Amino acid sequence: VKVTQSSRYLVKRTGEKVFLECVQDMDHENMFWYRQDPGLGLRLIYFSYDVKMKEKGDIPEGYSVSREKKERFSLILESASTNQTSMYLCASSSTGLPYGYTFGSGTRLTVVEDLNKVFPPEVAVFEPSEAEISHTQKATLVCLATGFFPDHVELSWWVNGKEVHSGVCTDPQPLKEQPALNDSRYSLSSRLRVSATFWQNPRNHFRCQVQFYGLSENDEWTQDRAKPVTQIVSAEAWGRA
Amino acid sequence: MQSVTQLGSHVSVSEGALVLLRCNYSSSVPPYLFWYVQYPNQGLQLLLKYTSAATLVKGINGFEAEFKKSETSFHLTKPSAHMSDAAEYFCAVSESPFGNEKLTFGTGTRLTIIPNIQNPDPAVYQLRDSKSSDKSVCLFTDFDSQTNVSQSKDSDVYITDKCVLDMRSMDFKSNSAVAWSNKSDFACANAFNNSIIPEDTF
Repeated sequence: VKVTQSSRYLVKRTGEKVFLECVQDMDHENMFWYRQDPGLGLRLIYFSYDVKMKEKGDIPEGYSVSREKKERFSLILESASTNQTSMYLCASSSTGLPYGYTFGSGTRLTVVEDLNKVFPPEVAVFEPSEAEISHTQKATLVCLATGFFPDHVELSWWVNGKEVHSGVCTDPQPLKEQPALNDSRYSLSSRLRVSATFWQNPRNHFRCQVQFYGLSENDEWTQDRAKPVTQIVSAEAWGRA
Repeated sequence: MQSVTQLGSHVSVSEGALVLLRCNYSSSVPPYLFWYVQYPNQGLQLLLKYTSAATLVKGINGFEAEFKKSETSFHLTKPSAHMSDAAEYFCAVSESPFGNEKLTFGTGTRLTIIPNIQNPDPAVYQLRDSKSSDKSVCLFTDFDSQTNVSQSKDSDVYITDKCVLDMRSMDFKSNSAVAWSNKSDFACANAFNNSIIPEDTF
């Protein structure tokens, strides 16, 4: 009972044409494409009540749509533009059944104006202050992830193999490294906190992980820096006496 | 069904307080109404639906909304805010009963809960690691919800918003904000100075 959308993040270029897949394994009759934008909520672009059939939503302009198969429902942007940058959300419903819409996870698109200036993040970890242990019996690590564009990171903390829920806080939204630059690089902070003892142990491994979601294999460049693909950049850490 | 408004797109309530999110609709025909929640790293989910079976609808994660035809409103409430409840919330309306024909959504409402910081002692610490990058960062932690962290005066110093961590087993929650530069002439006596509390360890 599930609805995937082929890509979860995408970087595309002002002008470049863009395909977004959407696919369901429920033999469902109606599928929809919305975009979600901050302030505007969900806005329906296009829909389909059966195979081959398209119909326009409230905002179909410079969007086009395909339904060759019952499983599928592709969105097409023709010339991609900067305000077609957004979060694209696929949904499917059955006509018989009483069970309503089933959403996908999303695909986040970023359109960028005459150039790819996409760099992974560098990721420094930092270790807790002497004073904090003593004063508060607690111990806060800080992870900064820095120097990335566009805003496509997913920052996780890891302790001794398994990931960690608790004592964590990542910035809801990042901040611009230079509020001058139009397409300015970005940066994000997170904190993991723990008890003094837990930190005072070199049997405790502390890794801060960030996943960039950047360029793909069939993307075109070769300038003098690495291919900024969808890698994981970690920093790691080790407790102290 | 053709419409929905969600008056008040941001809302901030202290944990324990009433949550109340608004939703009115305009409808040429008998409307079926819906409520979606979107927790941070997640797709939409259904809190509750109105299919004309009864007027006061009970939902999930503690929520409730009364359909009033009188005034064309399906407002959403929970009488006691949990921290868990911080999300964008979405009203929607359809023409057919289970959600089968298209849905028109509202612009949405981002609910913010403010933690009850029981024993605050504000402090500003300094952390270092020179392994990834020679850099220094200053942690303004353990301060309390009244206080807010104002943005930098200096261009080349980086200060982020506040943020609440919560350590399950120790019933403990704490605010925290992060500040940094590469600049040699920056220290954590410089860093957070703007409307910071007047009694913090150094």
